[PDB]
Amino acid sequence: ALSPEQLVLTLLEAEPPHVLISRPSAPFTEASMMMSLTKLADKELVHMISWAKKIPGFVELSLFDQVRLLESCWMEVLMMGLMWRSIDHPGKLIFAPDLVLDRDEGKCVEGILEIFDMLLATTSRFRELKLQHKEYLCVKAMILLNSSSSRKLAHLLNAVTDALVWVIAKSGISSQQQSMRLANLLMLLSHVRHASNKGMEHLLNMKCKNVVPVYDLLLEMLNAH
Amino acid sequence: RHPLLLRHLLQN
Ligand SMILES: C[C@]12CC[C@@H]3c4ccc(O)cc4CC[C@H]3[C@@H]1CC[C@@H]2O
Repeated sequence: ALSPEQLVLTLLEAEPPHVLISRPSAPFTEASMMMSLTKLADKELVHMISWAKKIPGFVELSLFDQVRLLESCWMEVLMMGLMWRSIDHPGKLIFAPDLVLDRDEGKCVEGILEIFDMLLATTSRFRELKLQHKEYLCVKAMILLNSSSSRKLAHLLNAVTDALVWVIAKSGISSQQQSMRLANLLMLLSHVRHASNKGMEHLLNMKCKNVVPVYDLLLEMLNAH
Repeated sequence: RHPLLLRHLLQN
């Protein structure tokens, strides 16, 4: 079993790489913006499965639970990553190093502007709280593990919570400020979940009306709905 | 209904 500090370091070593994607040469259309964003998502999904497998305890769960967790959390985990990438750039969504979208560029995709505004507002909350790197790592793991072998899972989630509490304690703030910071970080989990629910409705519709074709792993996740 | 995800989960 790991100490809180060691668990955090394990999460740090597990971080997935930044997928590279570029703008098309021609101006964005509804179809081409949806193509660039789903292509990004599908590649990230491959690395996400590898990340989850490195979270201590995950591969000891039943293979059924592993499927269920990833199936439930994937959009949330993508959005959390995006928000972290975007945290020091107000008005912008840093999908990848060469795909940095200004808020208004979403005007070309029907319905996406609402979701961009949710992601941007939640990102601003994390900015105002001064979310720290180690806190981000614990929260992202908590998203996976709370998305819902059973004894193992509640234990795993508790270990990650203990790790977050440990990180907050290291900041040196008062006992009541520590409780307050824990509450404020965790209250943002429901905003991430809300944005995921809305993003999933949007993408499912776009797929359904054949605005954008999706393949392989992303296709398989969407067909589950 | 998860051939790919299972394969990624099991691959090394
Ligand atoms: C799911 C959507 C396509 C993929 C987008 C994506 C793609 C990659 C990523 O890391 C984060 C996000 C969040 C916003 C997502 C979009 C919101 C609506 C759209 O359908």
